[PDB]
Amino acid sequence: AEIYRKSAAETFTQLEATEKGLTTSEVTKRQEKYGFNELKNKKKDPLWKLFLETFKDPMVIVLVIAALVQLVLGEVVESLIIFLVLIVNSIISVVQTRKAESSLDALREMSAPVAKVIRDGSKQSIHARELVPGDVVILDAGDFVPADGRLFESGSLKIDEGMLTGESEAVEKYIDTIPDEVGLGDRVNMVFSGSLVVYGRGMFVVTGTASETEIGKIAGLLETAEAKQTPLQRKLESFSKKLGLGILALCVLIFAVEAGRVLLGDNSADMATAILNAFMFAVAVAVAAIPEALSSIVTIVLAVGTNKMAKQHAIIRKLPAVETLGSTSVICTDKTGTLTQNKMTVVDYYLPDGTKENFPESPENWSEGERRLIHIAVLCNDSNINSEGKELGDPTEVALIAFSNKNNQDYNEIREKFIREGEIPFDSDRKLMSTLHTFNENKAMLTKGGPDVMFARCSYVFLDGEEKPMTEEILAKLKETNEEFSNQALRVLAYGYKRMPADTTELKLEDEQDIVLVGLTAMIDPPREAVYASIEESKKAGIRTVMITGDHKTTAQAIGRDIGLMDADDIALTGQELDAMPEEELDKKLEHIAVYARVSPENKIRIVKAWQKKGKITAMTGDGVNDAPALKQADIGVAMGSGTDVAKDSAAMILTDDNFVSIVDAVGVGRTVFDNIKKSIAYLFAGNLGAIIAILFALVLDWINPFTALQLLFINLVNDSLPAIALGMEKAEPDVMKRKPRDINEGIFAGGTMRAVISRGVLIGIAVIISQYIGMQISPEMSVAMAFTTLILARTLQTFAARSNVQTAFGAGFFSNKYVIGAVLLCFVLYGITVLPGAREIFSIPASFGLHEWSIAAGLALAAVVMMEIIKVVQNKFFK
Ligand code: BEF
Ligand SMILES: [Mg+2]
Repeated sequence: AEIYRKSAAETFTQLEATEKGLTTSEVTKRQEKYGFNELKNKKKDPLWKLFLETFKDPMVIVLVIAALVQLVLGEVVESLIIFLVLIVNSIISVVQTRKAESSLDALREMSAPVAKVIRDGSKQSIHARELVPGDVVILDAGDFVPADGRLFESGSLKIDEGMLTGESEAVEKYIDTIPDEVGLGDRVNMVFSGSLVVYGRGMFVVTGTASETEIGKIAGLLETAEAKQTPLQRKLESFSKKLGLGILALCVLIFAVEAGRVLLGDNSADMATAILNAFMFAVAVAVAAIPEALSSIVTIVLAVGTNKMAKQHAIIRKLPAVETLGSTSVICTDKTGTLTQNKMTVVDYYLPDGTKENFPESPENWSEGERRLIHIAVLCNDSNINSEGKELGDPTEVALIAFSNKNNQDYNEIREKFIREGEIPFDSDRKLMSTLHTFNENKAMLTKGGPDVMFARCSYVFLDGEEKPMTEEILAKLKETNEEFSNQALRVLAYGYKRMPADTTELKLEDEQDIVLVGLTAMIDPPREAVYASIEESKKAGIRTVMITGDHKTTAQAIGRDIGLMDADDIALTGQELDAMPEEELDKKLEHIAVYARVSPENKIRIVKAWQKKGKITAMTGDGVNDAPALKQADIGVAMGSGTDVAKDSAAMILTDDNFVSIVDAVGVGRTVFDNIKKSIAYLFAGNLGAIIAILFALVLDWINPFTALQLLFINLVNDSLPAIALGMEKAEPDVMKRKPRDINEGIFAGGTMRAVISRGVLIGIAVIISQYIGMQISPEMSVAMAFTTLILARTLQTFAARSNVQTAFGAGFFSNKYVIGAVLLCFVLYGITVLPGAREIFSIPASFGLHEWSIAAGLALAAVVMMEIIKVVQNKFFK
């Protein structure tokens, strides 16, 4: 807004509105051109496109044409089945992205209305929506801010810009003008919308309404709401086009060859018979070339995914998300509340006499001197622990009693022994807090402050008893330790019991001198106890890790060095450094960005977009509101358990236990799911190709096409639908974790699978053609039946040769997969239903079909899968 670069009273002139009062005519006029202070989602959601957008898929167009042709051919049944499964495949994909919509209601709940406003010179109160630039709004601690603006009177107020910066601590606000261009996190002279004023009073001008404000910027990034195609969807459509082209090639080929047979025929030939024969062949190939169960099967192999994840407290609302995490190569994480748990804890302490490397066990254990600081630090804090144990108060102050409760020392047993009734004033200047302390019969006035200012009024030191003041080795060692702790980016605090006043009625500002300081403590928001392994695990898995944070660069650069994200001598950049960097050099810097710091929401979505353009498919994990842009823009979003509902509803995956390990464990599952679908689709498609090779051979030899409609249909959507899922249920290979991330550009069958698909699909059709020849010698009706028996049995038995393209069924656990054998037996039954005397004529099986003919055809299908199994071992190929 550049207002923080501007002056205080100078801003009201450019707003041309008075700071004292806003007339009713100002409200009218300014509402007419700036509108209300409201956001409404601009989503038509007509669902007409969504119903039509399923016809954008080439797999569906061919089936519509085939079913329409099936209708005029008197083939009503086998056409209505196609219409059924087309509506099935449509209903899947429409509601797969209906729920993938950003909950702008969740962000609407932070509107925070009914804000005190000076209207017509009278102090009044109205909703947030009726606010417009130039108006004067009042802030008192405890209410939220209706909209962003610049404060022209600071009553020492501290606000919590958590939804912008990612830090939940109160930051002081200054009325003074900052004549400098700095970042978005350090807008000290102006406030923003949606933040809670933790402390102090204040007045401010509001530069903008709910539109073109910071939460409105986040809302725009969320309103784009365009998630890229998943690796599965991208690959599958890039192959669905190639698949659809084969149909309009083969239909033309059939319409041509059938016409070619009319020229050389004796007395020409029957013309309508040739045309109609071409049409029967055309529908027979169109139904066989498309695996119409592929959507109903891919959705179920994904049905396994988030179920395996639900046992680890990681929910997935959108199914296609699972496979995405497999192909991920760049993981971008949030610093506060994701790598950490937002809890403030102490890692090391400094006392004049005792500084053990590790904090000791229990107060009845160490017993080293008089723990004066341990006794006064629980008195100088203002944090409370409820019966629930939940956290309330300033986050820096809770670190005094949380670390105390960790060391077998209750937070009440020491706060009840000593009774303090202090003046507890504000910390506008010097960051001071006085109190009344009663020990034995003497008095004290404990006071806490920043180590750089609390030592300025310090006039005593003491180790192992009272040592009064000292000049050397005392004022130089405190700087040594405070500076080494600030080099570790540890928030250090100084606490001095100060027994300056005694039995006085009230503590005065003048008598805060002669301070006697006990000790210093270094608190920091520490990483999760489970994040350190998730980094070595991701690096050995081929995943580059990147931290995207909006906090200070010191803590952001310190965190991660211990974790190992960046190198031992790497450098981070600020959000200002990204506000001025264009896209030309950013992509050359994007490979050495390492870790960011003090970034804005738009900076997070920027990095995700840049990585996508780089060619790497990425993932985003964050917990607050300032991550929802990056989540919705990323391929998949992972929200934390304690994170706000904005990220929870704008993310595809939501883990609830804050266990970051489950992130890396997700990739291992991802690559597995895909690896199964690859070997599932293969199995389902090879059996399709074999059905085509058998049809085409009957056209070039002018035989009755070995299959009919409703027959191939039943094989595709009912018969093989079970073994495809069974192959989906296969076990994961231990070599999956080390393998480099699968590229987004390679095909589905890339990696040696394509050769396996063509091998198995050729063997199926070859056996089927032979069976049709035998039947053709017996009778034309027989050939159809024998060919169908061979197809429905060879695709069934193909599961054994299709469990793995690199290994045989024997030696890889023949009975290992209970689902594979279950499917082979169930498909034996699903074929037995064909020979029933009631359903024998609805499958075009003749009444003369005996067991000897079945012996022949089944021997052929058996020998076909036998061929496949011996073929698999023939070569050193298929290894990638
Ligand atoms: F809490 Be994160 F670092 F934005
Ligand atoms: Mg966070």
